[PDB]
Amino acid sequence: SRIGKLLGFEWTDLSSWRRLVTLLNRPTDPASLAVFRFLFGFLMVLDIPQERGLSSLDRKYLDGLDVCRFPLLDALRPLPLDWMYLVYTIMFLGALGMMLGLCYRISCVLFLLPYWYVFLLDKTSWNNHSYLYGLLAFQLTFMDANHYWSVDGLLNAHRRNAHVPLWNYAVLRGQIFIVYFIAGVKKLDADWVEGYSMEYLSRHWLFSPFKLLLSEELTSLLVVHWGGLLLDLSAGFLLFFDVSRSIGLFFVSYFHCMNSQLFSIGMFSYVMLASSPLFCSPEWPRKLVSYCPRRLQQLLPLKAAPQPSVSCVYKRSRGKSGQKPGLRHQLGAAFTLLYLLEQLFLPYSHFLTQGYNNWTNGLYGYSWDMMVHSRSHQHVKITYRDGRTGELGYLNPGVFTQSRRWKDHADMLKQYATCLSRLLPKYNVTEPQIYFDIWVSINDRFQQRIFDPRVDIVQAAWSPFQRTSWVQPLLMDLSPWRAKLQEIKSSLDNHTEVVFIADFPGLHLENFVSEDLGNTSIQLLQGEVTVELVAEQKNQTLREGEKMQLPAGEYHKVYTTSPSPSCYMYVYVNTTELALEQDLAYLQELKEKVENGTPLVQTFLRRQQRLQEIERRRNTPFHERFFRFLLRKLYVFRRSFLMTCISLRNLILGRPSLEQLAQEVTYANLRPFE
Amino acid sequence: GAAFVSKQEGSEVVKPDPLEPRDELADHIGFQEAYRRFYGPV
Ligand SMILES: CCCCCCCC/C=C/CCCCCCCC(=O)OC[C@H](COP(=O)(O)OCCN)OC(=O)CCCCCCC/C=C/CCCCCCCC
Ligand SMILES: CCCCCCCC/C=C\CCCCCCCC(=O)OC[C@H](COP(=O)(O)OCCN)OC(=O)CCCCCCC/C=C/CCCCCCCC
Ligand SMILES: CCCCCCCC/C=C\CCCCCCCC(=O)OC[C@H](COP(=O)(O)OCCN)OC(=O)CCCCCCC/C=C/CCCCCCCC
Ligand SMILES: CC(C)CCC[C@@H](C)[C@H]1CC[C@H]2[C@@H]3CC=C4C[C@@H](OC(=O)CCC(=O)O)CC[C@]4(C)[C@H]3CC[C@]12C
Ligand SMILES: C/C(=C\Cc1c(C)c(O)c2ccccc2c1O)CCC[C@H](C)CCC[C@H](C)CCCC(C)C
Ligand SMILES: *[C@@H]1O[C@H](CO)[C@@H](O[C@@H]2O[C@H](CO)[C@@H](O)[C@H](O)[C@H]2NC(C)=O)[C@H](O)[C@H]1NC(C)=O
Ligand SMILES: *[C@@H]1O[C@H](CO)[C@@H](O[C@@H]2O[C@H](CO)[C@@H](O)[C@H](O)[C@H]2NC(C)=O)[C@H](O)[C@H]1NC(C)=O
Ligand SMILES: CC(C)CCC[C@@H](C)[C@H]1CC[C@H]2[C@@H]3CC=C4C[C@@H](O)CC[C@]4(C)[C@H]3CC[C@]12C
Ligand SMILES: *[C@@H]1O[C@H](CO)[C@@H](O)[C@H](O)[C@H]1NC(C)=O
Repeated sequence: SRIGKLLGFEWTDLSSWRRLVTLLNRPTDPASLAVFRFLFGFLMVLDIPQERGLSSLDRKYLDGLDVCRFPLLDALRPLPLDWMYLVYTIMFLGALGMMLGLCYRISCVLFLLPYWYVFLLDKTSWNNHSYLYGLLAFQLTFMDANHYWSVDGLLNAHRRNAHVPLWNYAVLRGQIFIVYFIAGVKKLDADWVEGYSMEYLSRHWLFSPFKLLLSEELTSLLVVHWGGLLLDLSAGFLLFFDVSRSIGLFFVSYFHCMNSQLFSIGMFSYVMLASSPLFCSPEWPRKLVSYCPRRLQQLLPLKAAPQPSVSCVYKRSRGKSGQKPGLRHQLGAAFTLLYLLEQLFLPYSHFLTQGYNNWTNGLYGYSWDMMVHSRSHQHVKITYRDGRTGELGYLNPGVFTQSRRWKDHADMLKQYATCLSRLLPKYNVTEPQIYFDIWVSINDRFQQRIFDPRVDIVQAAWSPFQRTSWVQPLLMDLSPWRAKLQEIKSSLDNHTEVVFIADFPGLHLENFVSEDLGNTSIQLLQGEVTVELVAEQKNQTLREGEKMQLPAGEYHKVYTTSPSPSCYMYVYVNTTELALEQDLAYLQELKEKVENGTPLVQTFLRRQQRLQEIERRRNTPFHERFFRFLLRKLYVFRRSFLMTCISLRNLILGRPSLEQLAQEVTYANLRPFE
Repeated sequence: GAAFVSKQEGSEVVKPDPLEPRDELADHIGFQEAYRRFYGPV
């Protein structure tokens, strides 16, 4: 029975439905589950005011604002601001009750429902760790996590030290393993393997030990990319098995400690650190409190044999032959199996919902594809056509939006176009006809259009289960040009800049050259283009390898005339900044000479003086920065509390008057210690 | 007015992003009038 010690069960336990049900309901020590519940509740309590947006609620959900939102379902609408504050208060109470283990099930539901409502209210705030928090809350709703280290055991001692079914830990370990393994499998992509996704990360000072034995490129490739992929692929296997648990624990601890400093991901790293000890023995906290000195062993609750509970069945050779599996046991086993199957299927179900498939598959947030893709937006142009007269107009990019994520998805763009068609009549525009022109680059690559600029999106057809016709395909046959592009970029001076563009056949690009760029030129790399000067009405054709100078403060047009996509580049240098810098440098030397013998210099020298005060900060001990950090956190907490109190009093009693509200809001922004 | 640009300013082409990391909310259009209508002269 080497298998029996390797995986904790036998092959005969998975031969029949009854045997599987009996195995998956075996009693277990609930100490580790209780500690994880406590930590997750505490982290969620601390995370609600910061990342969920309680401290910016009065800015986000102002009652009379003109704004376009992006919900998953258009029938879902937000509530008035006071009711939003009430929703956040209920969520906070649920999180606190989950942390303390008081009224566990009701508190779990009270946290779960408003949290998921708020999550579904806005697609542009979806990411992987918020989705993970929702999944964890849903999982913990059905578990017996209040059998230890809780206040439901200090009020009724029958739920004290009572066992739990086996699948409680199995589902959580499966979730963690799924996250790790699917993240690793998603990192089996050509951009990650070749080292394009995170190429500036290795320059951080935290990587300095590794640069003693390796160059910068080797540190970027071997450590950040290949090492991360190997850790993702092996973390679950290392944590599961007993022989390699300590080594894997050290690796994951280092990984999450480094990630907590390299990025700004909220509380994800601490959640992962707290979830790692779920792979140890279910009685490890008992051993931990046993290993403490005996002087600290008389105040903690007495350590006794855990009492039986009805949530788990007991099978013994002597203590009764067995019991028939009740409805609860079969329900739990079915929940475990179906939930794990659904969690495996969902990140790979993009072949059914084709209306959310852009260059990248599906909506972002539930596929564990973290940090694999990076985007750069060069230009966004929105133009409308008046349906009553026919004038052409141009909108500011994102007038009524509160985010920028709409530039990458067709569903969000359709929602935004509908918003604009509804809202523009209030600004003297009749039956608008709206077109979009968006240029994006992904993991370097030439800039190109993502949507068709000749399609009126208001009447464009979109469906959740159909491939979108107006989405442009990604030009993945020009990827091997990236090394040459990097060579060209590095082969320049420190005053000249370059922009690379690839254009589909049949489309043109109208560009206005600013008056500050007197020395600008275009050079063709592939295909063939025809360049037009609008003022002189002159057409000139460029062949591969030849360049052209362009006038400043004028319009010009670039037509792609080849049957295949053509690539060119823009080279320019900002002339005004050149003169500004070369006169400021002369003035500084003149000042030095006058010593030895202008508002612009004033502003520049002030900015560098405060940057040298930042250098002093570098010399200043870290305790000052820690004090500033604590003060900022205290400010945001106090402001959120006071705003919630004001809104709740308005709900319960009524709005007093404008002046009293003004005084209360003025007090709420007091900046306690600055 | 504040929702419209010129053709010159819209055509200026020459003027990275990860979606896992998580604030000019007060620079919305018409924000101040609504804020004073809801909260008074703050
Ligand atoms: C053999 C079937 C899969 C079981 C795990 C195989 C281990 C090999 C590599 C996987 C690494 C970790 C997998 C994810 C963790 C979930 C499984 C788990 O926790 O099982 C442990 C636990 C024993 O734990 P302890 O007694 O503490 O022993 C620990 C050993 N020191 O074992 C069980 O609870 C038995 C679980 C039976 C299988 C149920 C879980 C797996 C479900 C499969 C997911 C897909 C859904 C349905 C699949 C349909 C087709 C089969
Ligand atoms: C006067 C107050 C009245 C009440 C007093 C009670 C509160 C005081 C005591 C508790 C201290 C924590 C509350 C205040 C902390 C404020 C700081 C804070 O949360 O900041 C978030 C900060 C991140 O900062 P950002 O702003 O993202 O970084 C800057 C870039 N934007 O997050 C943190 O530092 C998290 C700190 C909490 C960690 C505690 C949990 C760690 C758990 C990991 C343990 C690992 C193993 C556990 C094993 C058991 C597992 C079952
Ligand atoms: C329902 C809560 C689930 C929470 C999501 C967490 C991650 C789940 C992964 C899926 C993410 C997105 C796929 C969802 C498919 C269904 C989407 C849907 O019905 O609504 C889309 C669309 C709205 O389009 P917008 O772009 O807002 O409008 C554009 C014009 N302004 O809605 C409609 O077209 C009307 C209704 C469509 C058909 C209704 C559904 C009938 C078929 C049921 C299957 C669909 C859902 C299955 C759920 C999968 C389980 C997770
Ligand atoms: C004499 C007059 C000026 C009264 C002003 C007192 C304020 C400074 C008090 C009133 C409300 C207090 C807040 C009420 C609630 C909390 C929640 C509390 O939440 C926790 O995170 C504690 C539990 C945990 O650690 O998880 C942290 C302190 C804080 C922000 C308090 C900080 C201090 C505040 C703002
Ligand atoms: C950019 C990176 C990961 C993206 C990511 C993040 C941020 C997570 O939070 C994840 C959490 C769970 C699952 C997947 C996650 C994920 O995919 C790692 C790249 C940088 C990293 C710090 C390098 C690690 C060094 C390697 C592991 C070897 C060093 C070992 C020494 C002790 C010798
Ligand atoms: C416009 O800018 C380009 C690029 O900055 C200039 O071309 C450089 O000219 C110098 C000669 O002084 C050469 O040493 C560089 O190798 C050239 N670089 C490139 C990329 O060609 C060009 O001279 C500038 N034009 C004017 C009128 O100043
Ligand atoms: C310069 O050449 C381009 C094409 O390379 C011309 O653009 C075409 O103009 C006609 C007339 O309006 C349109 O029907 C076509 O759709 C345009 N594009 C193409 C690809 O043919 C442009 O008119 C020329 N300019 C001058 C002054 O002759
Ligand atoms: C009415 C308001 C307040 C609450 C609405 C709650 C509903 C919509 C919430 C509660 C629990 C949520 C579910 C929790 C877990 C999962 C599993 C995941 O893999 C897909 C989403 C899915 C299936 C969620 C969909 C939305 C859900 C069903
Ligand atoms: C060139 O620099 C000036 C200030 O030095 C700046 O105002 C201008 O916007 C720059 N040119 C471009 C095209 O951004």
